[PDB]
Parts: sequence; C-alpha cells; structure tokens
Amino acid sequence: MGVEDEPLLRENPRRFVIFPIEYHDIWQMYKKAEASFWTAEEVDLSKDIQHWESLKPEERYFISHVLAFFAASDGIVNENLVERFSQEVQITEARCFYGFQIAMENIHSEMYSLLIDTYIKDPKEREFLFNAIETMPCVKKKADWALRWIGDKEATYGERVVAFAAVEGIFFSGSFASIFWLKKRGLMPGLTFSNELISRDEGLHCDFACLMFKHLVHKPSEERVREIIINAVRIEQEFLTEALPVKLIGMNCTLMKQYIEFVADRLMLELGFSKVFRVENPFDFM
Amino acid sequence: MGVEDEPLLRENPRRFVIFPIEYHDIWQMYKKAEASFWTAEEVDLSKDIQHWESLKPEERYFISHVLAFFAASDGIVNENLVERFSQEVQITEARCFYGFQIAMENIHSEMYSLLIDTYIKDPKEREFLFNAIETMPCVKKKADWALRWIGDKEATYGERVVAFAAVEGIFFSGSFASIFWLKKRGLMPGLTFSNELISRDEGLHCDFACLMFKHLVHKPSEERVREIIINAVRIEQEFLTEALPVKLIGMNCTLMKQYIEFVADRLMLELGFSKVFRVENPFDFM
Ligand code: NA
Ligand code: NA
Repeated sequence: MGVEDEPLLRENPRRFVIFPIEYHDIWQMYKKAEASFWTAEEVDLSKDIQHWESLKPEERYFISHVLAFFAASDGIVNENLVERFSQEVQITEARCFYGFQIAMENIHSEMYSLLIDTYIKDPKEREFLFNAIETMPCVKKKADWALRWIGDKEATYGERVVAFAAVEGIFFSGSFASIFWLKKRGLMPGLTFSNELISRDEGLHCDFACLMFKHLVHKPSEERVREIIINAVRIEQEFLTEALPVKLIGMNCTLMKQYIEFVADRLMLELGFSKVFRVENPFDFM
Repeated sequence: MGVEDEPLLRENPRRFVIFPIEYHDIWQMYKKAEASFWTAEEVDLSKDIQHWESLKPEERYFISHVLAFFAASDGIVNENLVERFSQEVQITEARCFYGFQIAMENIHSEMYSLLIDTYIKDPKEREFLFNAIETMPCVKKKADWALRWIGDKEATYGERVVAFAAVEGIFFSGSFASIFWLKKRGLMPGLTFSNELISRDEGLHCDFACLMFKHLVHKPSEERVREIIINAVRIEQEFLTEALPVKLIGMNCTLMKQYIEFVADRLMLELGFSKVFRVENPFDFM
C-alpha cells in the first residue's frame, strides 16, 4: 500500500529469472504474441501502386493521413511501454509480453512507414507525414490525450492501462475499419493484409491490457473507467467525422460513430464492467 | 558537455518516430537481428536424453551449471537493457536494436530454462539451478561484476557498453566453447543447435556494442578499456579453471585459458584498440 499490496506491481526479486512460470494466463498471451511474429518484409506490396493510382485524390489524402496517424500513434504507445509499463510491472510473464509488444510496435511503425514510402515518392510529402504529431491537426487531439497519460504522475497503473487499451482499442478502431472498408472494395492487397496483421496484434494488446486490469487488487471504479472510455470515444468520433471524415473513402459517418460505441462497449465488458452505449455493430465486415 | 555533445545520447525529439533512417549502419544491424528471429519451439530436444544419460555424473553437473549460469546472466543483461541502455540511447535505430535484443534475451532465457527442464526432472534441482545467482558460488564473481555496472551511477555509457560487451563476449565465450566441444564429441544435438543460435545472437550483440562505441565522441581511454577487459578475462579464466573446471567435460584448462585471451584480443581490435595478449585460437572448432 499503495503498490506493495499489488502482485503485479510489488517487489519481485525473481523478476529477471524466467522460470518457473507462475502466471500461466499472462504467459500464454506472451506465447501467443511470440507465435504470431511477422516482419514488414513479409507483406507483398507489388500490386498496390496500380490500385493507389486509380484512386480519387481525396481517397489518397485520407489513406496517407490514416497511415501517418498510425505510425505516429505507435511511437506514443511505444514510449509508454518503454518508459512506464515495462518498468513498473514486476511480474516476469508481463515483462516478457511488454518486451515483445515493444518489438512488435517498431515493426508496425516500420510497416506504416514503408507503406508511405511505397505510395508517396515526394520527399517533402514523406517528411510531412512522418512528422504528423507536429504537422497534422487531425492527429493532435488523440496524440495529446495519449501523451498526457504518459506524463501523468498521479494516475495509477489501473487508470493508465485502461487509457492505453482505449488508445490501442478505440483510437485505432475507426482507422482499422476504414482499411477493412477498402478491402471490401477490393483495393490494395498489401495495405489490407498488413492491416489484418496489425489489427490482430492490437486486439491482442488490448486483450492483454484487460488481463492485467483483472489482476489488479485496487481497480479504478466503473464510474472512472466509463469517464475515460467515453472521453476516448468522443475524440475518435470527432476524428472520423470532422478532422478526417470517413466520407472521403465512401463510408457512412453516422454508422462509423455507432461502430466506435460498439467497440467501446465490448472493451467495457472485457474490462468486467457494463456496456455504456448499448448499440449494435453496424459493420458486417468487422 | 557532458552528454549533450553525444549524438547517441543527446536530446532527440524524433526518437519515437521511426523514419527516415539516418544511421544506416545501426539500422542494418537491427535488420540483421530481426531477420534471424527464432523461438525455443523450433529447437528439437527429443534426441538429447539418451546422450545425456550416457555421460558421467560430473559431465551432467558441468552442463547443468553452465545452463544455469547462462539463464541467470541473461537476466542481468536484460535488466541492463531495460533499465539503462534502451532508456539512455536516444537514436531510434539503436533503440530498435535494443528493443529487439530484450525480446531475444527472453527467448534465450526460456531456451536455457527448457533445456534444464528437459534434462532435469527433479523440481528441487530445477529450483536450485533457476536461482543460481543465490545458490551457486561459481556464478557469483561474474554476476556481481555485471550487476555492479548496472548500479554504477558514475561510469559512462562508453565504459558500460564495453563492460556489457565483455559480459556477452568474454563471460559467455568459455561456456559457448564448452558446448561446441560437446558437438565435436557428437553429443546432444538439441543443446548444441540452440548453442549455435544463441552464440550467433550474442556475437551480433557484441558487434552492436562495438558499433555504438565507435559512434561515441568521448570514448574511455585504451588503458581504461584494457583494464576492464583484462579484469573480465581473469574472472572468466577463474570460472573455467577453478570454479567450474572444463576438465569435467574433458577439455584442457590451459588451452581454454588461452582461448579466452584470444576472444578478448578480437574484442579489443573490434573496439578500435590493440591486442592485449597476442595469443592464437587454440580451438579449431571455434
Ligand atoms: Na520470474
Ligand atoms: Na527517429
């Protein structure tokens, strides 16, 4: 108390010794991550440029921007893992998971940056997209929100693990759905395949967050969690309807708003709480 | 000065943004690491037991203690990477390498622990070996030496990177040669195959340390480096001739002492200095 009464966070003199495994649930998630290892080089991008060139300008604009957003957000997730989560959690099985997540985030960032480089030849445009946190207003609200949770010296691990589940689970959900929409339109195999791998990985990262949350003795209240999750949903809805409208690629903004609330509800249930919006998933393709 | 004039260590606002790659040499080492990814599950240990059971009791003693030394030392290397190197180095390319090295060390540590579990069924003997830092006098000198460099609040990155290159390159060298000796005897293919994979990784980790060292503006002196390396050599020689004699598996202690000095010279040259001992490699199998 405050942290000595938390198995996840309390002193572990065996933290750097791997065996024997004591948290089999946590360990199995690390094994799952390790088993689905992939590299950017495995994704075949050789059919994408033709499809990219056939797109309308506004579609290319939307796609390049979603890519820039993902690449930038990964860096924030990564920073939080490197500076906070991988340091403060003292159980070996979780340290292994977080260590592997850091490695996978670098691969995700590389994949996005390689997609940018493949589609966008102009070096000034590449640089613009790489520096999205500073160059792109659409990205700011989400980036600032995530970064505040890294700098927050008060917020408990319980609150911060929820916030990052919201980053990887709510902040990414609209953009993931967007690319699955492109798949439904039969467009850009490399983008859509890499999107399958990455959203799968991110789903696993959110599942892990929920597992860690359940292992906590002093959780934040349902009220506090609702508050964090609702805030995140509103930011994500703003991003997809105002800052970078999904209309640009032919999607229904109204149904997209509903999808984000469905996603949040599922996260809430997975965190062991009650649904908040009680809406259906409007997308058959998700 | 003192850190703000070091490109590896000075403020990098772009540190969590992956592209563009600016340090292509550092980046290529990360790509090499990434391309050689493997998991313990790829190593078949099933054909080892028969050979294991045919050894003399003191050969089994020697091997299990080497395994336990390796698993323990992995956790110290890992601790240093997690708490220090991956935090203090500000260039993205090296941060990616170190992130991937943390993951691989966890895989090494699992491999060593699985080798132990496979060869040793007795749960008391397993626990003895997993807790080697506390239970096994033969590892104390190396463990303490390595751990001092993590806790040293005054030593420079330049001195510590050398120290950990000595850990991964000198403290491991005799044990790797021990296992390569077992291969020459045609014994235990699982052990010796995992040893090939791990020694190769550790070789890369040492190469990376040398690359980082070359990128430093303020390096420690040749004399200071010599002192660190010579000290490491003496400790390793003690380990292999006195604390856990390689005689126990039919190797010559004098030729082993000479091999360590050869390894140290090669590292000295790789660091950009002169030879120290000027001895040949006594082992044709290395
Ligand atoms: Na442990
Ligand atoms: Na960078």
